[PDB]
Amino acid sequence: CGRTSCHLPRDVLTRACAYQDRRGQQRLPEWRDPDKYCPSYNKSPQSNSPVLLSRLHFEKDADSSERIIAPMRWGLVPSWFKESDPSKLQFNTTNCRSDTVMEKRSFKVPLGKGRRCVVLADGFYEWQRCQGTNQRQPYFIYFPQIKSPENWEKVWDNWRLLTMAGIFDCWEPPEGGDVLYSYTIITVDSCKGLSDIHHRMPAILDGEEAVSKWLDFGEVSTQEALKLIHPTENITFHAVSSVVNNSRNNTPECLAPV
DNA sequence: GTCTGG
DNA sequence: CCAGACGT
DNA sequence: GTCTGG
DNA sequence: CCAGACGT
Repeated sequence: CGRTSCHLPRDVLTRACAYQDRRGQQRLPEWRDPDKYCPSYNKSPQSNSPVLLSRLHFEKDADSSERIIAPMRWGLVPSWFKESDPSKLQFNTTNCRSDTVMEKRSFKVPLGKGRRCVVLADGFYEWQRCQGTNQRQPYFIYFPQIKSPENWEKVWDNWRLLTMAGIFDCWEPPEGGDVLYSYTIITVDSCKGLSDIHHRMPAILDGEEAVSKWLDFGEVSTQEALKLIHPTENITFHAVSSVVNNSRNNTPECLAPV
């Protein structure tokens, strides 16, 4: 799970993230670094994607059930990394297996500080391996949706964003600069629905109960939080063209059916 | 910064 | 103890 | 075969 | 994730 779509204009994304805090107040998440939001049909690791995180990570004495939305770097850069440039990292932090997460140096420390985030996406791409061919079929995978320029605009207004369990860390560049916020997406075993595409899938949080508990490092311990991490069958997909393959291709044809 | 392997 | 990794 | 850049 | 380089 090393590609996503996140193409929505920023205000349309923000209205799709309407939530209720613990007191039942209908809110929209507050932005940090909105200028780093770069919408694209074709997001790879080392790009920025919007994530939800608890207000309490940014504001002292905050309601931990309130939400911030911020761009973060896809590919976790641990706090301790010593080189000048994030891209010199000699290990893969695009994903984080759920089974091993407590034993992994890169993920344990930040998960232990409550650095739990929710990665937003239209949906994600997976490439299917088939016996005795090097050819790979790309699929676009997304939450079931409520079933022409008027058809398109209506669908994307009423789109249910995919909400994926992530962990994030903060890194002060040694040479100097703004603190880097970076995230990994947690993986689990694929469900029956997806098993013929790929043996591994992102940890999907299905519904506002699950999203809220994962965000709320105020009231919800790591042990309680890890119980939300599992496959889901509440998932659909269709085959897409080879246009997605090259990350430089940012167009609607990326997630168009064939 | 922390932890495993030697 | 220190060296060396730290991940999919 | 492996790794960086996108 | 895949594309594309891989060197003086």
